[PDB]
Amino acid sequence: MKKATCLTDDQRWQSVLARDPNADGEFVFAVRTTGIFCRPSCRARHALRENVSFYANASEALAAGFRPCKRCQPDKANPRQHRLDKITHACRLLEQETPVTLEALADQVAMSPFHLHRLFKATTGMTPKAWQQAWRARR
DNA sequence: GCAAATTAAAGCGCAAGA
DNA sequence: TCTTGCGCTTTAATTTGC
Ligand SMILES: [Zn+2]
Repeated sequence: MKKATCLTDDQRWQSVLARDPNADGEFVFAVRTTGIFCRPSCRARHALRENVSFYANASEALAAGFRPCKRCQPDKANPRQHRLDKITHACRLLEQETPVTLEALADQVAMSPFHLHRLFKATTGMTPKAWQQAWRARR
């Protein structure tokens, strides 16, 4: 809602402060005071808008000569929901074959199949192996 | 200007329960 | 035999001071 020429940095900031996961991935915000640029929903802490600018992507911010927040850089912004769509597919595999399939996931994060469920809840937000079971019950 | 210290939050690991 | 909830720790970034 209310979008300037594809960069209402004014509300983008309202998104950065509002931690709107819907502006995450769409733009970043670079605080020159610290030389960092986070997503609109950074979970570490914040600096005034003053030294804060916005970028279409983290690479643009990365191009401003800033250090991407190790909290907002490794995780996914709007791409977050897309990586969560991938996990749902993980549910299919856990109900598609007979033996459960987490080996590719567990190896990717370096954790057991139960912790993969814990990740499914972390990203989805509140349902690890239970989200796997529900999806499988409706899929 | 440059640094250190603090606060905040997320997620991993552990446990217990069913 | 399998599962899920909760806690705590660690990580990270921000703020202020001189
Ligand atoms: Zn951040």
